[PDB]
Amino acid sequence: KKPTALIILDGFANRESEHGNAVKLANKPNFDRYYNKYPTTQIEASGLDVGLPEGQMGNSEVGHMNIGAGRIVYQSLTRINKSIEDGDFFENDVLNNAIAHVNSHDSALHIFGLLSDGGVHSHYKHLFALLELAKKQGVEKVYVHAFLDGRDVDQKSALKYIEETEAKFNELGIGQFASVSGRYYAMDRDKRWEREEKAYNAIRNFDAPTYATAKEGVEASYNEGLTDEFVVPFIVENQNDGVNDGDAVIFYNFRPDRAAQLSEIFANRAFEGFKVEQVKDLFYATFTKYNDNIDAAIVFEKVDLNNTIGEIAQNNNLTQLRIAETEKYPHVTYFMSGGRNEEFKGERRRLIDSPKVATYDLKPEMSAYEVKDALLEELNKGDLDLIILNFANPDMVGHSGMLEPTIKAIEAVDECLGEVVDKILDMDGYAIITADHGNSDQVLTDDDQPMTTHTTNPVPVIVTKEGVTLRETGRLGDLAPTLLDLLNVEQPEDMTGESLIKH
Ligand SMILES: [Mn+2]
Ligand SMILES: [Mn+2]
Repeated sequence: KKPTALIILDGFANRESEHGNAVKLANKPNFDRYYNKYPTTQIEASGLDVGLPEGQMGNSEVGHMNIGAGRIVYQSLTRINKSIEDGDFFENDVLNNAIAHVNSHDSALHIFGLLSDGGVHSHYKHLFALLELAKKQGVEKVYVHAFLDGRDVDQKSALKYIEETEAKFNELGIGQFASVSGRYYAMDRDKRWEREEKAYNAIRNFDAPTYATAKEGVEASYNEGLTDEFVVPFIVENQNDGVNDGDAVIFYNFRPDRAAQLSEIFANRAFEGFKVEQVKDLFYATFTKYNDNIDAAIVFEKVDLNNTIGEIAQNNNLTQLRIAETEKYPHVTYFMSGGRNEEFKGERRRLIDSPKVATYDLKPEMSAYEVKDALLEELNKGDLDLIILNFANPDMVGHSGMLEPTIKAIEAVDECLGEVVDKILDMDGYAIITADHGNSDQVLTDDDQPMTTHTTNPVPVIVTKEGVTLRETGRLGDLAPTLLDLLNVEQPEDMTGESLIKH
């Protein structure tokens, strides 16, 4: 059996500058020999090319979902952005039923959400689109409950989003701030119900301070040394008439973890974090499904991905291995399989334990040698058609923002890569060597401070097949087509990416 392997060097990309560039400063003679011998190109792993907004750096979850899917997998922010840009949003059934509930009960529409452009949990421009829809459908009373950010965006930036939003209310002639809460209170995720109950009480016009304007309460908070995230919830005088029977709520956050708790308070009948009388006849709508204990109408339902690489392998009676150390094990399993835990038929997996250290600069090789020794043991069985391997080190060590250890991490991975790839070539097989986004390519700012994040840089591709030319550009969704091409397996129509090998 001739194996084909995808080998993901996590957080390893192409960047022109050598300054703070561990990829370029490392001694990587195996990678370099493969790169000089075999066909090569580079592909995009950030922004629109992987289903993220323009200018947004790639990441492991979105990267491995795009790799495994063989298509661009649109993440929530972009999905919703595009729904707004092309009209479907204003047609959405769930939002229009929310509105029909209010219109038909002569009650109130409430909107909850993180009021920033952070884009991790929400985007405030989706609030504006909801205001427009409500206005088009003639709703009269819209109450906006602002949760302030300061965490995904500058720590004192709330006043500018509030200012713009107040102009939106005036421009559309609809909506008002009813309550204002730091995300500390409204978006807690550790079952600290005391914090939540403060946000609830302000939303509901029960117990809270009151100020005349959103600006005034935030400015008062700044004065006491409490920035955005930590603003004590408050009610806006004469602009809050409570959440009453018959009302509707639309929560525009798309990220589940920090939105679930507040939603359980309102719309989990079994909620017992503290005592409540829940609203009767409440239409509670969430932009996504936050958990299965919230009785909500879901605005953007999850889409299951059919025919990821692993499902195609299965349906061609191939065997596959997923292998990584702990830190990238969900990536090569769950995310690779399109957000599915269950193994495919003919799939087996190998988890290697990562070291238990606070930061991986303390052991730059991590468990890369044991991953490689596991993989060698597996290949010696001679029964694998497909391998998906991730070497975690460059991303996990690179996050430390320390150059010499990130270099050593890369050098450790290069030693393992030589052993893995030479064994595969020995077996008359093929490797695709690539990455899921950048990081170790830049671990220093231009002024030599630690830089600890991913990059937007494009990622290398090496395909270890002689006498073939790669396409000049492409994207992560092209990698699984390239695997199928190497395996001579037919590619189904719902994999819309394209093999990197030219024909
Ligand atoms: Mn990654
Ligand atoms: Mn990372």
